Amino acid sequence: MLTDPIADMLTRIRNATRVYKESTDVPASRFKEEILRILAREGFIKGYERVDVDGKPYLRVYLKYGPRRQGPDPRPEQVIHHIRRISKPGRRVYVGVKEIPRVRRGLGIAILSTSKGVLTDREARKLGVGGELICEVW
Amino acid sequence: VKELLEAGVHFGHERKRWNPKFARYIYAERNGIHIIDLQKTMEELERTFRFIEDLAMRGGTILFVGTKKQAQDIVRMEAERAGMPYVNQRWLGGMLTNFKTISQRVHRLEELEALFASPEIEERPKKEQVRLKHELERLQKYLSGFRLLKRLPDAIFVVDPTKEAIAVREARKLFIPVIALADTDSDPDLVDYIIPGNDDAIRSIQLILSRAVDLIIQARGGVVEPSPSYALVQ
RNA sequence: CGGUAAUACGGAGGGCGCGAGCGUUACCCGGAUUCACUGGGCGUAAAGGGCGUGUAGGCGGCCUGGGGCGUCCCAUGUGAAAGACCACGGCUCAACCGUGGGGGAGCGUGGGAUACGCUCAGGCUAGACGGUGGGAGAGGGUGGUGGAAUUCCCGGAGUAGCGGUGAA
RNA sequence: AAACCGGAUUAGAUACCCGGGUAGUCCACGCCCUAAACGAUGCGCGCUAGGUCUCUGGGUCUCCUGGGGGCCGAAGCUAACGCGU
Ligand SMILES: [Mg+2]
Ligand SMILES: [Mg+2]
Repeated sequence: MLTDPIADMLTRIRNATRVYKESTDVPASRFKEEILRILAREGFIKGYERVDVDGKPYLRVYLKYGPRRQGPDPRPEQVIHHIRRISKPGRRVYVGVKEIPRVRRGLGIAILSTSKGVLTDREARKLGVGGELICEVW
Repeated sequence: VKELLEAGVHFGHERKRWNPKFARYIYAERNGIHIIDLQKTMEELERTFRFIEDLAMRGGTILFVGTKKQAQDIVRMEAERAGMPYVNQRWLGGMLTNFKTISQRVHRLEELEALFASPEIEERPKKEQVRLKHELERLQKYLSGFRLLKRLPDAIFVVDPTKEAIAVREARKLFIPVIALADTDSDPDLVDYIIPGNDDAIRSIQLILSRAVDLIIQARGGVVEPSPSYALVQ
């Protein structure tokens, strides 16, 4: 049935970038969108937009890389080095504000969902609230 | 003179032996074949020649490789027709990468230059006139274009990179820019300035590889003719 | 390690380590991501159940609304002393002790949030199921039937061996 | 054709070879519940280059497009061997 849609997205994304695709559809959900917004803003993706395919709502995700590279193996560095689900249907994961993780001494993000909406970790910390720890990303 | 000169007899080549990385540079599967989007050929030419130019007029040495069957000769033309080095018969394990050692073959080839014209003009234990004048035989055959080249080139120019891979590998290992004419055979990703062309038709190799040599001499002034090359072209 | 050249046994010179101690044994945690929550694995190393069916259970697509159980936030009560940690003090120091300060999960109460999970109510058709039409198949069960061969039995014709082995 | 009865073989031969032979192999009904019961790889779903051979559908029938069976092997994975829509 597809059991964790948000896992899915992270994975679709993880997969498309390692073969350096320009873009990936992922079937669209409001929540998925909210996570994408962060990705976009935090400068991990170029951007994203709604689209249809076979006339059902998707989300094209435009991915983003580094420059062509030095010697044998000219593959660009990845912008999204690591994108990992934390909370999962098997095991939900929640943090109080005092215990939100700091991803790769701040060079990374942790999307995290609160009752004040979906936020990066600094975002959440600032508005002094915690919630479901969605994924890390660096 | 470019543009429709390319469509002349030189656009698309191979079919269903492709590399799908090359899918960007393709126009269609018209009549079973891959015919190769030329607008993008031209596109890549400007950027590529632009590199040649700058490299050339900055006084650089390009290294030309085409050990291929019917590119063989139209190389050592345009290569010599521009005083640039060439590899013609066979690429050797580590010309670039094992450069120092492979050089002592050239170091020692012209030892035998200077034993032809020599005090041993007709002398030395007579069965050593094959033993040594057949050493110079092989030395001759291979290091004829390689002999000029006395430091690594600032580039290499390649006719079929999937054919010539053992070179290209050495290049990229050594950060040496890879210039090449490549068709649907090949893996763009490791060709630094690509001439999306036709590795094969002798005309195609000619049109392209000569113009590039025009640009080279022409970026030191003194352009010449329609090139001492039309082989037995047929 | 030791079988006639032993830095490995025993002694001796010398040396290393610790010192009113030094070693030994026992037991606990460590290293041991070697039960792996943090943090492991299962083709050939140990490890996929012989295969299904489906009970409990675990898990659950897209949209909207209610509720606010999970979850998150503010206040507040509780968390005795000792101990621990930080300070400054008293025994000449320290051990030991005094004084003061700062942590603190968990739970109770009051207020708040609603993204995700839960739940109630509605909605969709991308999952699942169904309909109509077409297909391929040594899938299973029952009855029936066909020819080739072996064995025996009956008749013919026919004579001294056949069979079997590496040789018998 | 286990067992078993003989014949060879052999240093011996409770075997390999040869001649016999009962259970059993076959059927019906009821048991047993095991295996190198193997892809030694649990089941479902999503994602990630291609080439070529093949079985079986459909289309506008060079081909395109489903569902099986194979091999080679992008990216990647693996201690390696390998695995690889
Ligand atoms: Mg283990
Ligand atoms: Mg095993």
